[PDB]
Amino acid sequence: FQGPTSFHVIQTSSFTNSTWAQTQGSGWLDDLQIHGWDSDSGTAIFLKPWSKGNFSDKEVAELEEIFRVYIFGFAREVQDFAGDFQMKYPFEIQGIAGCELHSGGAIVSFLRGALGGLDFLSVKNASCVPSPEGGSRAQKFCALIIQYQGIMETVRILLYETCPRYLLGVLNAGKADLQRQVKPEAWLSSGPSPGPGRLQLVCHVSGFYPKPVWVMWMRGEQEQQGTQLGDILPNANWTWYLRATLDVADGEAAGLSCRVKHSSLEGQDIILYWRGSGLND
Amino acid sequence: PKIQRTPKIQVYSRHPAENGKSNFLNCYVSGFHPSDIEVDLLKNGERIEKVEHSDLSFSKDWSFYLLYYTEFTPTEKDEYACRVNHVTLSQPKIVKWDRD
Ligand SMILES: *[C@@H]1O[C@H](CO[C@@H]2O[C@@H](C)[C@@H](O)[C@@H](O)[C@@H]2O)[C@@H](O[C@@H]2O[C@H](CO)[C@@H](O[C@@H]3O[C@H](CO[C@H]4O[C@H](CO)[C@@H](O)[C@H](O)[C@@H]4O)[C@@H](O)[C@H](O[C@H]4O[C@H](CO)[C@@H](O)[C@H](O)[C@@H]4O)[C@@H]3O)[C@H](O)[C@H]2NC(C)=O)[C@H](O[C@@H]2O[C@@H](C)[C@@H](O)[C@@H](O)[C@@H]2O)[C@H]1NC(C)=O
Ligand SMILES: CCCCCCCC/C=C\CCCCCCCC(=O)O[C@H](COC(=O)CCCCCCCCCCCCCCC)COP(=O)([O-])O[C@@H]1[C@H](O)[C@H](O)[C@@H](O)[C@H](O)[C@H]1O
Ligand SMILES: *[C@@H]1O[C@H](CO[C@@H]2O[C@@H](C)[C@@H](O)[C@@H](O)[C@@H]2O)[C@@H](O[C@@H]2O[C@H](CO)[C@@H](O)[C@H](O)[C@H]2NC(C)=O)[C@H](O)[C@H]1NC(C)=O
Ligand SMILES: [Cl-]
Ligand SMILES: [Cl-]
Ligand SMILES: [Cl-]
Ligand SMILES: [Cl-]
Ligand SMILES: [Cl-]
Ligand SMILES: [Cl-]
Ligand code: NA
Ligand code: NA
Repeated sequence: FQGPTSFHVIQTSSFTNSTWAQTQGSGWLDDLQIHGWDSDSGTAIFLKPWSKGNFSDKEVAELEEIFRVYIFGFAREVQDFAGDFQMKYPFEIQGIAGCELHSGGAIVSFLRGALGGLDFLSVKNASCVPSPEGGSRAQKFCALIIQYQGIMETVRILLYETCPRYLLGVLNAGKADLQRQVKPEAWLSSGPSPGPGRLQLVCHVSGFYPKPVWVMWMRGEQEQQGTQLGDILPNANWTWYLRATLDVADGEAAGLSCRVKHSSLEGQDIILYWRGSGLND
Repeated sequence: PKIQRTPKIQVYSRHPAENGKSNFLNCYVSGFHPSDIEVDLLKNGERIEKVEHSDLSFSKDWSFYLLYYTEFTPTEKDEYACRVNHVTLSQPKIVKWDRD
């Protein structure tokens, strides 16, 4: 099956000073947001009709409350211990936790935390592991955290028992959207290139879903190894945009074409032909 | 936990630009840290009011990213830009949209 294979929640907690902190949170299937966190209410926003997966409203409500309690207590405890942990304001903490379905069916869970944009800890084997960039501060935190009753056992349950069944239920519930095929459109443009008699040709590919795509500059059947792929950029409403570029000497552009392959095209590749002397659209 | 990262700013249209045909202008702001950021989309240097954006997310390396977008109708002479302010920037950074 195609589309996302993982679910995770993220947290960003911004500490302005000893008495002001704000947290933002959300839930994702790979890159696709399916939950928001509403700080006005301390409840989740469900962005798709199927965002609850196969969970009951009761369990969903219970999970919202765990997160609400956690979000409040996290800020409270980080503020109380900031002095011991020699923290200088302002700082920002990040977390991500979730699970992923692998080839062959295994589901693997993960939890990672960051301070100042650098890895700080992870959870391996239901245990707090300090990260080297987190230094002695992260060693102190892990030794602290494992003494708070309930925390580690709740993390363990959520990571290894709640998340996998949630993941399987929501990938199924969302399959009409998650596994749909949306065709890209492609077009050509010519950019500037440094040095005498050099052109950059650009093949734009936009509006495709799922994310895997193949784009290559070609001369006939010969794929041009100079093809350079840009970063895959997002569009609104769950599609992607991608540029593939080729640098070529002025008199060698004629004969080039751009070939696009995508799961949605049912084997009918898009082929665009570069024409010289301004005979392009 | 100390070095700040400046935004990368990429401006692009959803569809190929055709003068007089409705389209969507995207501004993808990524690679920055900390998360506090201000982003506008500009038409002829003036702020566009009906602009949507994504909820905050971040990459594997913990850098934040956001997508800002608005409906727009490109014309021959109108200019569109994405204007970003961040703690890493001494004044707003304006990045103009360009078709080619
Ligand atoms: C949301 O969906 C989850 C995913 O499964 C969905 O439901 C199934 C039925 C189909 O609709 C799928 O299309 C869909 O993906 C549900 O979780 C799954 O529930 C089933 C039970 O229905 C459960 O299967 C049991 O598995 C155990 C063995 O599990 C251990 O070992 C395996 C390796 O073999 C390992 O992967 C596991 O993690 C465990 O370590 C087995 O003993 C059970 O056998 C008993 O029951 C069957 C009848 O089903 C009977 O034939 C046997 O003889 C024996 O009595 C049974 O096969 C899945 O393992 C589980 N999957 C995961 C990843 O958790 C989920 O169901 C709820 O949670 C479950 C943990 C369980 O408590 C259910 O009773 C719950 O309703 C569902 N709902 C929610 C709210 O999460
Ligand atoms: C919509 C679908 C969603 C799908 C979602 C799918 C799954 C998503 C996957 C993964 C999520 C993982 C992250 C979960 C984070 C919250 C866990 C938690 O602790 O819950 C909370 C525990 O309490 C607190 O946190 C109170 C504040 C204390 C300080 C907190 C500092 C935390 C720092 C460490 C963080 C890193 C983590 C540790 C790193 C090592 C809330 O749980 P509770 O209120 O139900 O209580 C509990 C509760 O009452 C118990 O029953 C009781 O036994 C217990 O004593 C009590 O504490
Ligand atoms: C801790 O900081 C808050 C201010 O929050 C931020 O302050 C700036 C640095 C900037 O990030 C702003 O966007 C934020 O608002 C202080 O609370 C403020 O207090 C002043 C007067 O004391 C008041 O005018 C503001 O309304 C308050 N902020 C809010 C959001 O209401 C707070 O006083 C600081 N604490 C200490 C001990 O200095
Ligand atoms: Cl995808
Ligand atoms: Cl609250
Ligand atoms: Cl809240
Ligand atoms: Cl589910
Ligand atoms: Cl402008
Ligand atoms: Cl500057
Ligand atoms: Na606070
Ligand atoms: Na040149």
